[PDB]
Amino acid sequence: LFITNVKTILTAPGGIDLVVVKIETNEPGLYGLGCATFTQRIYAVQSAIDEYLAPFLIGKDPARIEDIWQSAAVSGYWRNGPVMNNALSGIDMALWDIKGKQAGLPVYELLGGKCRDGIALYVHTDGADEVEVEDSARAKMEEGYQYIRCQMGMYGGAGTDDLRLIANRMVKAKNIQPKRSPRTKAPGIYFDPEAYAKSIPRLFDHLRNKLGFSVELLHDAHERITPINAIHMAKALEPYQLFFLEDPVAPENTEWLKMLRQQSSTPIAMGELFVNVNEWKPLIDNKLIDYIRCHISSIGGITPAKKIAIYSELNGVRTAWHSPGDISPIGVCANMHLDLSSPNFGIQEYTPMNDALREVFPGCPEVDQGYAYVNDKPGLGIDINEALAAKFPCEGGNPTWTMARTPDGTVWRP
Amino acid sequence: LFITNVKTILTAPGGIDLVVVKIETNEPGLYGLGCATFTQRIYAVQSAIDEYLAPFLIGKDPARIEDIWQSAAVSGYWRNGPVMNNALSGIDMALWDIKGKQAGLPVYELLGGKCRDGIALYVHTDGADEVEVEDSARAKMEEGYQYIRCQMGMYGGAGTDDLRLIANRMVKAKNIQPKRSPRTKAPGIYFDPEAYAKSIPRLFDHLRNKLGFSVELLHDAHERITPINAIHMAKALEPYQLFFLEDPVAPENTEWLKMLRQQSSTPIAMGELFVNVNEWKPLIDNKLIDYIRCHISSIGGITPAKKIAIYSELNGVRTAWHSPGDISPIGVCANMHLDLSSPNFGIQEYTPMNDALREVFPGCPEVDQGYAYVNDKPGLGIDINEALAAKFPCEGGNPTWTMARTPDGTVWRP
Amino acid sequence: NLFITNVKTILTAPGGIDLVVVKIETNEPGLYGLGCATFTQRIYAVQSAIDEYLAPFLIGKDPARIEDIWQSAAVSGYWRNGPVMNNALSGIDMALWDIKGKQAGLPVYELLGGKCRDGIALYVHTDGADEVEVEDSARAKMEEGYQYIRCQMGMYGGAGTDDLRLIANRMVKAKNIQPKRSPRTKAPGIYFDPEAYAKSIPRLFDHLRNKLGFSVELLHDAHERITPINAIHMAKALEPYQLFFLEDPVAPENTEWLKMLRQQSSTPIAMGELFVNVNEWKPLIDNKLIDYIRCHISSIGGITPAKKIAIYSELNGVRTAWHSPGDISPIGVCANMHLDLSSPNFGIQEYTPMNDALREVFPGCPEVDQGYAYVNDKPGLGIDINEALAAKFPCEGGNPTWTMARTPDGTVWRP
Amino acid sequence: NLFITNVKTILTAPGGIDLVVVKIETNEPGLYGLGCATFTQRIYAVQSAIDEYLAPFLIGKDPARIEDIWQSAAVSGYWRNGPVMNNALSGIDMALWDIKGKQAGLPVYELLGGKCRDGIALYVHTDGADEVEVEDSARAKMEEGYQYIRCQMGMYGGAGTDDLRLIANRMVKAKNIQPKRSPRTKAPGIYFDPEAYAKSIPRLFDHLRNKLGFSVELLHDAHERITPINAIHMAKALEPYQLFFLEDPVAPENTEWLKMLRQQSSTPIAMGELFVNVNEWKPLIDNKLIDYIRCHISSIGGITPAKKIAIYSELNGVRTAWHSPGDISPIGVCANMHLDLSSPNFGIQEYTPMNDALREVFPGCPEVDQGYAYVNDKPGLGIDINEALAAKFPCEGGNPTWTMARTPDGTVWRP
Ligand SMILES: O=C(O)[C@H](O)[C@@H](O)[C@H](O)[C@H](O)CO
Ligand SMILES: O=C(O)[C@H](O)[C@@H](O)[C@H](O)[C@H](O)CO
Ligand SMILES: O=C(O)[C@H](O)[C@@H](O)[C@H](O)[C@H](O)CO
Ligand SMILES: O=C(O)[C@H](O)[C@@H](O)[C@H](O)[C@H](O)CO
Ligand SMILES: [Cl-]
Ligand SMILES: [Cl-]
Ligand SMILES: [Mg+2]
Ligand SMILES: [Mg+2]
Ligand SMILES: [Mg+2]
Ligand SMILES: [Mg+2]
Repeated sequence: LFITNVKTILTAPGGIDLVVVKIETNEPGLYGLGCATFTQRIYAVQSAIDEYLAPFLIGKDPARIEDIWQSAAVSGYWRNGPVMNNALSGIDMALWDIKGKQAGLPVYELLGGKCRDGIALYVHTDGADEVEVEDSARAKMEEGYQYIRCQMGMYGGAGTDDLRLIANRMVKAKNIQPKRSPRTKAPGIYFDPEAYAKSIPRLFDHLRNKLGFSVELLHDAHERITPINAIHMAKALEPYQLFFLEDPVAPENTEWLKMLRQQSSTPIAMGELFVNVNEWKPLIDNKLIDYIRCHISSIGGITPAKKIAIYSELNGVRTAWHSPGDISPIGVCANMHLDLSSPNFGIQEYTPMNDALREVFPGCPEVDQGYAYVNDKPGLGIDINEALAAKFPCEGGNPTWTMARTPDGTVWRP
Repeated sequence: LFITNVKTILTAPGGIDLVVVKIETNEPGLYGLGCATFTQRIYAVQSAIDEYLAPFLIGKDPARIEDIWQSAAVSGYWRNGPVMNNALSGIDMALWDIKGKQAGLPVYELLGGKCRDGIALYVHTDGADEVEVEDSARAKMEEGYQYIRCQMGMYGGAGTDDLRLIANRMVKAKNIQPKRSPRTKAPGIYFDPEAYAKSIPRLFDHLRNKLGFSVELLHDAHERITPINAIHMAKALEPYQLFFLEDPVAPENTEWLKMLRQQSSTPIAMGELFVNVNEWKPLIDNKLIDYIRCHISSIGGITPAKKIAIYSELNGVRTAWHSPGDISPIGVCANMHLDLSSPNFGIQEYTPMNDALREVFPGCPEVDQGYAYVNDKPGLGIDINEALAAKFPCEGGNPTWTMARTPDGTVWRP
Repeated sequence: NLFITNVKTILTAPGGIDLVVVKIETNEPGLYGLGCATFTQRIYAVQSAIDEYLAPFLIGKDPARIEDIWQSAAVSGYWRNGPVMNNALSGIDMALWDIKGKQAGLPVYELLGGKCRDGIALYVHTDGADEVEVEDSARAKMEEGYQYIRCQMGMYGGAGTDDLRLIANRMVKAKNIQPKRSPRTKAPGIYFDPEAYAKSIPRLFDHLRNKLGFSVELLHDAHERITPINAIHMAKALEPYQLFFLEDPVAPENTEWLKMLRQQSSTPIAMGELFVNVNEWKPLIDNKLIDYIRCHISSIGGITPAKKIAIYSELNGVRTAWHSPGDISPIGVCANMHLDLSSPNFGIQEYTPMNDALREVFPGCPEVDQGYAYVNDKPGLGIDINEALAAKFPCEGGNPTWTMARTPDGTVWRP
Repeated sequence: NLFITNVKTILTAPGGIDLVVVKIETNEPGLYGLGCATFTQRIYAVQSAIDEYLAPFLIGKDPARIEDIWQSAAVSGYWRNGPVMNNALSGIDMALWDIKGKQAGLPVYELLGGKCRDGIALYVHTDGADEVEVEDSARAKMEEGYQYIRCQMGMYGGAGTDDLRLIANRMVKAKNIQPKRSPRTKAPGIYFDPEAYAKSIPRLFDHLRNKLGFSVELLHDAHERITPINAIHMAKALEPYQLFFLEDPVAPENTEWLKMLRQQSSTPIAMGELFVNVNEWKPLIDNKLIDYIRCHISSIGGITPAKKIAIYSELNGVRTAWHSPGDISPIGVCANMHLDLSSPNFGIQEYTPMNDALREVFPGCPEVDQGYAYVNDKPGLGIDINEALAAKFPCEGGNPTWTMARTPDGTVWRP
C-alpha cells in the first residue's frame, strides 16, 4: 500500500473559503480526507501542499503516520507557522482517515474509544445592547444549547470606519461611550478597547439576572485590550461565573498570564492563534489556562492535537478546539473524534452548517438539543463530493476585519 | 560635514527654567536643537555641556548618532545620572534634528513613520475638595480633553509649613483630617500621607458619580506614601477603573512592585525620576508596570528613549513620557515624534503653553480638542529665536517644594 | 505624497540557490524599493503569500508608514508568526526601508543610528573530511585575512551533503566517523550518528588549537543534531578550546533545556537561525541563555523587527550574529550589514562568497577585503536588481533531500 | 457489538521468574486479548486485585472503550496509584489494546502512529567480579552485535545475588570491593558497602574505556544504593567516560535531590522503574531532571498511560527506556516494543534473553539479531499464550531475599 496522488480542493459551500486535502492510494476506492483550512491564506496553503508535501508523499506507505508527520514537519527546515502547519494538517488528517478505513474503525476508536455519548456544544450569540444579547441567548437556549458565547457590539465600536454614530447611540442609552478620534484618521474598522472593557461586566450582570445561573456563559476578549485591563476584566467577571473568558491576551503577551493567574479565579481559555510549542507548553505547564483552544489544523493535525490534549490532561487542563465557520466539515469531525476519545474534553464550539455543506461533505455530525452525535463510519466518517464542491468556488481576497484600529488610529492585534 | 560649535541657551518663556542645546555645522544654515531641561539643576547641566560635551564634539561628523551617544555616555567614566543624562540628551536630540534636516524628513519619519494621526493628551486638574476637582475636570472635558489627571489638595496638606488650618477645614467639612505636629518643627512644606491615602478612593467615587465612566481619569501618588499603603490605594481604586495610578513607589522602592502586582489590577505608571537601566529594565521585564514614564532628557535623549519604547513594546508595556511644564518645546516635540512612531504609545501628558513659548520656539505642535498635531517640517520641526529667548532669563534658585515633611517633621521623597 | 503602485516577486537563482526578492514601485519615476523574502525551501508558498495577499494589500498606500504597514500586514491574515508569513512580510518591510533611504538620500544604516564601526567583521566556513583537511582549510582562510572561522568536519552531524540546495556544492562526509550499525532494513534518508559526531568534536578542536593557536577565533555549529544533555556535555568539553561560539546546541522546540546548560558551561552560545516567534527568542535573551542571536532576519519579518531584536539583545548584553549563508539574497546580505553597522552590540557577520553572477544580477553587493565587509554609501540598501539578468537564472524548486536526516536506527531527527 | 465475557489471571514461570498474565475473552469466538500484570514480588495480591475486582467489573462491557475503562477501573476502588493496583489495571489495559488491534486487523504499533524505525535498539547486561571479567563480558556482547551495554561489577551495590527471583541466576559479588567492618553482631540481610561501591565505579569505567574504546555505548545502574550527594559526585566523576546513562541515582522518595544533581553534572540520567504515581515522574520530566524515563509500564497501569508518559516526555525532550529485565512477561516485552516502534522519542530498550520455554509458552516473541529486536506484524500485540504449557511452569511465590539490603552497620537500605 502506497500513496498515488495528493490534491487540494478549494471550496466554500458555507460561504467561507475551505482547503481540503485528498490522498489517493493504490487500493481502489481507499483514500483519505483532511482539513487544511487557514481561510485567510488558502492560496499559500495550497502551494505548500501541491508544490511540496504532495510530491514528498508519492510512493510512501501511508501507515507510518508519525514518521510522515515528523519528516514532513522538518522537510523545509523552517517550521512552526500557520501556512506550514495547515499544509501538514491536511496530510495528517487524511492519513488518519486512511488508517481508520484500513482498520474498519472510526478514528475515535483508534484514539482510545468513546469517553462520552454526545459532544456538548457552545454557540455564538450577539446583539447591539444587553437586551438584544439576552434575547439571542434565550433563543439558543430554547433550541437546547446549554453553553452560550455572548458578545455585545463589536469591541466598543460598530464594525465600521467611524465611532461617532455608535457613540451617539450610547449617549442616548446612557451607556459608556467610545472616544472621539483625531480630525483625520487612517482607514480601518474602528473600535474602543476602553468602552468595551468597562461595559462587559454589566452585560453579564444583566444576563445572569435574566437567564439565571444554570446556563453556562462564555465570552471572547479576542486579544482586544491591554493585558492589565484583561486582568481587571477577568476579576470583574468573577461574580458571574463564566464557563470561560477567552483570549484575554495575544500570543505575543502570554507572559502576562502569570500575573493574571495570581489574581483571578475566572476560568481562562487561550490558543486559537497558536502555532508553536513555545506558545502553548509554558501555559499548560504552569496552569495558566483551563482550556486549550487550538485550531487543530494550525498546529498540524490530529497527531499533534492528540499530544496537546494529553499534555493538557496530565496538567488538569481541558480541550476546547477552535471551530467556528472557517474550518471544513472534515476538521469539525477531527475535532469531535478527539473530543470523544479525550478524558479531558472541555467543550466544542459549533457553527451551524447549511444544506450546501451537508451535501458537499456527506457524513456531517448530527446535532440534537445542544449535543453533536458523530457517525460510526470508518476513518473520519466524512466524504466530499468533488463535483458539487466545484460549484462553490472560493472568493479569496484580503479580509477587512483584520485592520482593527483604536480611536486614535492605532493598528491593534485583531 | 562636521560640528563647528555647540552652545547652551538658558531661557524661561513659560515661567519655568529651560536648557536648550544648539549644534552648528559647517553647512550654512544647518543646525540642530535639543532639550537638556533638568530645571532644578540648569547650571550643573550647562557646565556638563559647555565644559565637556561641547569640546568633545567639535570637528566630529554628526551623522554617527549612536557612536556619539555611546562614546559621550562613557566619556566621564561615571555615568547614569540626571546631570550627565540631560547633557547627553541635549546633544542627542540636536543630532537627530540634524539627521532629519539632512534627510528632508521629520524625525518621526526616520523612527518608523506615523502609527496614528493625532496624539492623545492628558491634562492636569485639581482643587481643594471633590467638588472643586469635579468642576476643574468638567472644564477640561468641555475643552475636548478625554484623559484627565485629578489631584486634590497637596497630599493631605495645604502646600504650606503648617497643617492646622487645613485640618480645621477638614473638621468643618466632616472629612478625614491630617495629624497634629510636634510642638516645634523644622521648616518645610508639610503634608500628611495617611490623610491623603485614606481620602483618595472617595475622591474617585465622587468623580465617577458625577463625570461618568466614559472619560479616562489618572492619579499621581508621586512617591508620597509607604509602599504597603500604595498597594492598598491601588486596590481601593480598582472599582473606579483609572487609566493609571502613577508613581506608587520611589525608584529606591521598586522592589515593592512585585508585591503590588500580585494583588492589584489598577494600571500602574512609573518612571519620571528614572536615570538608570537597573531601575526601568526589571520593571518592564517582569510586567510590573503598564506605562513607562521617563522624562526622556533624564534618560539621555531620543536614542535611549526609542530603545526603552521598544523594550516596553516587546513586553506589552506602553509609553507615557513625562511632559509637564519643565520640558522645553524641543523636548515636547521629541516626545511626540516618538509617540507618533511607536506602536505602543500610551498617552501624552501636556501642559498648555503660553504665547511666549510659542514665539520663542516657532513650530510648537497644534492642540485641537484633546489631540496634538505636530508639523511636518524636517528634523524636530522646531526652532528657537535666540534674541527673544534672551528676553526671558532664568530665575534659578533652590525650589521650596522639594523639602516635603510629614506631620512629625520627617523629610520624605517629594 | 508617494504611494505604492505595484508590488512584485522575483524568483531567481544566480548563486545556484533559489532566492525570493520583492520589488515595490511608487508613483515617482525611478524610485522603488527592494527586499528579501528568501525562505529557499518554500519559494512558491512565499510567492503566493506576497502576490495574492500582501501585494494587493499595499497598493495605494503611503510607503512612509513603515511601522503601521508592518503591524497591519503582520496581522492581516489573523494567524501569523511563521516562516512563510514572516518572509513575505520581510520582503515588503525591507523594500519600504529601501524606499525611505532613497527618499532621504541616505543609506538605511544612516537612518538606524549611523556607523558604529568602519568595517563589518566576517566569519567564514571551513570543512573537511578529517582534522587535517579542516586544519588546512582554516589555515588558508587565516592566510586570506579572516579572523573568525567556523570549523565543521563533515558539515552537520558529520554527514556532509549531496544536496546542492544547501551550499550549492556537494560536501564530503567525515571519513573517520564510525557510526553505529543500522537495523537490517531501513528507511530512505541521509544517515548520521549523533553519538559519533558529538565525540568527534572536542578532538577536532584540540587538534585545531594545537596546530593553529589561540589567536584566531573558532566557531562550531551543532545544528540541533544531538540530544540536549549531550549538547551540555559538548559545551563543557569545548571550554578548554575557547570557541567564539557554539551554535544551535538545541532545536527551538528544546529551548527550555538552555537553563540547565547555562548553569554548567561557560562556552559562548549562539541560537536562532530557525526562530519565527517572539516566544522563542525573548525568554532566551531575557534570561541570558545565549550570547549571540542568530535570526535569519527575513524569517522574523524584516528590518523593522530585526532592529527591535537587536535592541532587546543590546539591553541584555547579548550581541548580534545574523544568519547569512547561501540562502539569502544580496538584498538580505545588505540589510544584515546595515543593521550590523548601526548596532552597538554587533557580534559577527557570517559570510559566504557571492559569485560573479550574483554580483551582476544584484549591482551594489558589499566589497570584502581582508576579513571585513565594506558596504557602499548609496541611498537605501545600496543594492539593485537587473530583472533581465535575473530571468536568466530560473529557480530549481523542489523538496530538499538533506532535511530527511535519520539516526542509525532510522529515526527522523530535526535536521 | 463485542462485549467482555470472561477475565482471568494466569500465573506462570517459564523463564524461572514468576509472571502474571491476564486473558480477556469476548463473545466473538477466538477473539481474546492478553496483557501483562507482572509485579513479580506480589503475584498473589495482583491476582486478587484482578480476579476479585477488575474481572467482575468488566463483564458485559464493550472492550472498545479503552480509555473509559482505564479511567473508571483506575478509580473503582477509590484509592489508587500503587504497584498492586496499577499492575492489575495494566493486565486489563494491555489486553484491551490487544483486542483493539485484532478487531482492526493491525498491530498495536500501527494504531499508535505506525513505525518510526525498522528495528528496536537493545542494551544488555554485563557483570563480573572484577574489571577484567566485566571487560571480557562486554567484549563478548560487542562481538555478538550489541551496541549498548550496561556494566555492573557485582550487580547492585557490588553485592551480586543469591536470590533466583531477580535474574533466575546467582550472580557473584564484586571480589575486590573492601567493605567496612560490621559491629560485633548484626541482623540477617544481604550486606553491601555503599562507599566502597561508589568509589569502585569511576575506576571500572576508566578501565572499560581504556580497553573497549569510546564507540560502544556503556550504561550503569546505581539502583538507589548510595546517598544523594554521593550520587551527584558519582555522576560528575563519570563525565569523562561519557555514559549513555547513569540509572536510578536516587530513590523515588529522594527525587527532590535531582534539582541539585542537574545544576552540576552533564552525565545523562535515567529514572523510574519504581514509579507508580504521576507526582513522581511528572516534575522530573517538566524540569528536565532526567534524560530517560524508565517506567515498568505495568507498574504505571499499561499501554494507555505509557503512551501518555511517552508523549509528555517527547514534548520535554526526554526519551523512553522502558524497564524490561526478567520480571516482565513476553506480553509486556511486546507492549514495550510496540510503544518503542511508534514513539519519535524512543531512547533504548533493555533486553534480557527469553529462553526456549518462554518462547514456547508465548508464541510470537520478538526476534533478536545483531543488537536489534524485530517484532512480528501480526494483529494486536502479536503474542499468544499456550495455557496448557503455561500450567507446566507453576510459580515459586515467596518473599525475595535480595530486598533485605543492609549497610555495614546493619541499616536497612532501599534496595
Ligand atoms: O472564537 C472564535 O470562534 C474566533 O475568535 C473566531 O471568531 C475568529 O475570529 C475566526 O475564526 C478567525 O478566522
Ligand atoms: O507627573 C508629573 O508631571 C510630575 O510628577 C511633575 O508634577 C513633577 O513633580 C515635576 O515635573 C518635577 O519637576
Ligand atoms: O549556520 C548556517 O549558516 C546554517 O546553519 C545554514 O547552514 C542552514 O543550514 C541553511 O541556511 C538552511 O537553509
Ligand atoms: O534495571 C533493571 O533491570 C532493574 O533495576 C531490575 O534489575 C530490577 O532490580 C528488577 O526488575 C526488580 O524486580
Ligand atoms: Cl507559516
Ligand atoms: Cl498498591
Ligand atoms: Mg476566539
Ligand atoms: Mg508624576
Ligand atoms: Mg547554523
Ligand atoms: Mg534498574
